[PDB]
Amino acid sequence: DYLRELLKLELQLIKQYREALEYVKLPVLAKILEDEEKHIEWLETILG
Amino acid sequence: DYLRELLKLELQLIKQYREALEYVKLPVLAKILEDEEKHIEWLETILG
Repeated sequence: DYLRELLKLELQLIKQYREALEYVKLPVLAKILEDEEKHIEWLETILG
Repeated sequence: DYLRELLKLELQLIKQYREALEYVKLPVLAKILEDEEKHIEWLETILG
């Protein structure tokens, strides 16, 4: 509920970022997706 | 399409993060999302 839209969507964005990486053929996308991944991880761990 | 994927579907998150900011009472969410906003801005501006 609170987190489907804040993390569960983020998962598909990281995933989609890997698709767009190839189409846009730029390592910057991989760096953006990576950096986001850590923030997203903060939600997908939330202390634990 | 790539941008529909990593811009439109990004934007809703920054939106939903705000929806789920005040209820969650962690400034971390706004801080995370601010960063995300910049990351997404890269796509929407795609300057270089």
